[PDB]
Amino acid sequence: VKVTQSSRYLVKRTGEKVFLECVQDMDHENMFWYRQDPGLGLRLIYFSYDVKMKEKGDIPEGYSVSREKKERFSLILESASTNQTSMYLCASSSTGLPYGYTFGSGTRLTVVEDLNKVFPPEVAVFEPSEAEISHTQKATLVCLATGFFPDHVELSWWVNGKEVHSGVCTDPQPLKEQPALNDSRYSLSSRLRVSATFWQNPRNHFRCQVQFYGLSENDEWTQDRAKPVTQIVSAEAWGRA
Amino acid sequence: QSVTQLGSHVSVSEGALVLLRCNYSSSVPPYLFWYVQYPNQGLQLLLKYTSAATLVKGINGFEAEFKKSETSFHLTKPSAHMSDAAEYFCAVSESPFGNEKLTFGTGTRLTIIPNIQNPDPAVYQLRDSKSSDKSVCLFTDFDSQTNVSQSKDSDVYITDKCVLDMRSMDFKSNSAVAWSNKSDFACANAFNNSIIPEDTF
Repeated sequence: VKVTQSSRYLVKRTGEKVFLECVQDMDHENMFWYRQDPGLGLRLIYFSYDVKMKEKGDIPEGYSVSREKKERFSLILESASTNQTSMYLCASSSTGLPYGYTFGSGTRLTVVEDLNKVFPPEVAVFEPSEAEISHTQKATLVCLATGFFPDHVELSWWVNGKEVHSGVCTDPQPLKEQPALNDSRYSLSSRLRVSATFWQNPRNHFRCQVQFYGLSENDEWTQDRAKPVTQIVSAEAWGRA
Repeated sequence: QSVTQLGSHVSVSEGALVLLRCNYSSSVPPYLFWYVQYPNQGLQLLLKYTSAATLVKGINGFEAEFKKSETSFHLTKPSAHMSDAAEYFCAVSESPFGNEKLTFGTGTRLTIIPNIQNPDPAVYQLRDSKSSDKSVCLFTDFDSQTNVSQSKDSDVYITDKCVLDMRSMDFKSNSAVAWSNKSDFACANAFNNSIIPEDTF
């Protein structure tokens, strides 16, 4: 019981034809391609009730679709533009089974007019203020990610090489470094807080890990900068005396 | 055949009542479902029903009454929990198992406000001593009453508040980050707005 989409994030350029895949291990008749946008909820683009079949959704425009084998359904963007930047959600279901939909986990497609605009984040950790430690006996490390495009990052802390989900919080959204500029770069922050004792134990390793999703190996450029591919950019810190 | 969710953003206090509106139209007998979406990209079934009853319990302590009189299926939970913070979606189908196409509403983002008990707001200045030039400000430990304003200086960047939970210590704290590349700037004056006389430095 998995619905699996070919990719989790993708970057593409304006005018370009674009292909997305979805696969399902349940022998399901039905497959559905939706997109998701802020304030618009979910909106059905296209659907298929059998192999080789398709019907148009509530918003089929600029989209073509293809069902070829019973296990996979493809979405095709006729020609990318910014108003097709979205979260793309596949789902399948069976007409007989009583289980409703199973959703996959989505792919975020951002489209841009100019491919030299995409950059990976640089990542820093800042050490607790001794003032905080003195006043509160806790210790808040800050993690900072800057100079990234598009808005495609996943930031995670690891204490002693083991991911933590406690004493953490990260900006629900990023912010614009240069808010006038149509294609401005982004910044995101996170916070990891621990007891001052833990921070004052130089056995303990704290690592900020950012995961960035940029260009694929296929895409091309010859700008002097490193190809801004998918990659994990971290930063580190050691406990203190 | 159609759904709407009045109110796209709901913010409520920890332990306060959650209500998330849904109302529907259908030429044909309707069947409804609620989904919830987290940072974990895909939607998941929160609740549904067969017509075996009218008040329906869902997962994560939620509930919804199918009032056909009112054409509604509002979602409720008596007492909000921090992990209820998520996005929620009401859907309608012609199939009683939701097999054949669902129509989704516009969604309602749900934001829970933490209850800070013994606040003591402070502004701290951090660095990574071997980050060249660069250092950051941390405004933290403020009541939920407090809000952080946007910046008024090209080089001054300021984030919104964000809550963390050290579950080991039954301890929550709000926090907001600020920084600038302008060397003629300190933490002392970065946050100017909705800021209290009782601040440590």
